[PDB]
Amino acid sequence: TQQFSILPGNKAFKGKFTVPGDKSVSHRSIMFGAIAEGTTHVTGFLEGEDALATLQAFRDMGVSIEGPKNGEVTIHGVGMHGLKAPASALYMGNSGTSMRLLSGMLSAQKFDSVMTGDASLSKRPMERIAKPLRLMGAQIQTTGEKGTPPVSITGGQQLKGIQYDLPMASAQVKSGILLAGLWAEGETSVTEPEPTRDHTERMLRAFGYDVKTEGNKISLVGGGKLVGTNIQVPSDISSAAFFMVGAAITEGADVVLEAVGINPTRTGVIEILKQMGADLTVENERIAGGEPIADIHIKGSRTLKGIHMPEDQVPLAIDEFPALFIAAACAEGQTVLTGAAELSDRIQVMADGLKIMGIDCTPTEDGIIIEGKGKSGDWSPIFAGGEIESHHDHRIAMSFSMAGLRTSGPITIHGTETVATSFPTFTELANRAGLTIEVSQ
Repeated sequence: TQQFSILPGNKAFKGKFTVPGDKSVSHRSIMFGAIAEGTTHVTGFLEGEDALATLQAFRDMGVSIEGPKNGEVTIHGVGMHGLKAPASALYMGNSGTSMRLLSGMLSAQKFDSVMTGDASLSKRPMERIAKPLRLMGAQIQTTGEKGTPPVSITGGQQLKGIQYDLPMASAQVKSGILLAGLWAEGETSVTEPEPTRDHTERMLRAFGYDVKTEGNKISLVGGGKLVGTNIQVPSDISSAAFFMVGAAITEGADVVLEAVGINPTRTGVIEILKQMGADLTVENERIAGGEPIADIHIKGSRTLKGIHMPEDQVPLAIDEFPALFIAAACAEGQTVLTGAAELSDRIQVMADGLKIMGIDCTPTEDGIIIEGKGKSGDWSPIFAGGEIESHHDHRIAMSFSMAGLRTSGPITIHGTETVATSFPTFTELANRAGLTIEVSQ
């Protein structure tokens, strides 16, 4: 029942900011640090719902963990065989990611285990990860005809590597298979029909495990040992994207986003904004914890141009399109999104809010068409304001928050309590940049 409110008016948008840590990478560092040899020190950590569940599971399995505190975690790894049986069921809350990845890990252990979730997770099928694990010799049970949680795993099995053609692309199912393969006999291999994120693979390499990425075939050989290290979590590019868009639509904006993760499976938003004529540079590139990072410098030196968005960037920008829709509305000319059939109907929810603000747009079966109100060298308001329903989607809320940079009337966004969970410092950074957002309940 929380809401953001923004007043209209000309605003500045500038500064040097660092957004919160990537949630996937934060999570993987717990997964592998727990079973690695020696201690692992993590910095730039962000504890999301996935981290909390996994953190608790490994604590229940005997792992000593300090933090997180101020983004820092210390993990006293117990080695590949140092996990101890949990006294009761491992509660995963809403973390499907935790359940699917730990399915692979737990199916290789000596001890039995049961994974349970909240009301939402109890509805989600688990047979897409269970099926391949059982081919590896795992003893894993699901509930009912849809194979939903609880997931009951019998330990003491000897796993063997398989060559799996993944029916449906999924970083989670892929990861789960690979994790079981760490204990399996021989090589375990997953071939994915569509490209997915590879944070799991990159983190494994950081912990010293050999993982071959040969096109769409991803594989490893079991029997190795993970080695504790120092992990610097890159800042989340999905979070940075909102300020990239914000800078690109605000006259004379000058924003430097530091230590932004630029994993090639995540950088679609950069490529698209670049193709829209954005003044956006990527400099000071380096690698931290096996992840590539860079400083992003965005300037509102010119007006964005509407384009037919490149389809080859859609998988790489899937979460950032709500933000790009705001950019498109401010762009000069028409924008077209295609091949994004897999978008909560984020397209419909965005279209609804956009239409309220006076933007001509049209949801399509595989994307959306947006009639930009932008004009070159013109920085008059784009949005008329109004009251927005975010449907408790943090990306919808943060997107229309950026619209406050180019509005002629007040904006009120309902259902914003999930934003702080996803992006704790969002309103703080917005204010520091020159975008005042008032929060109320």
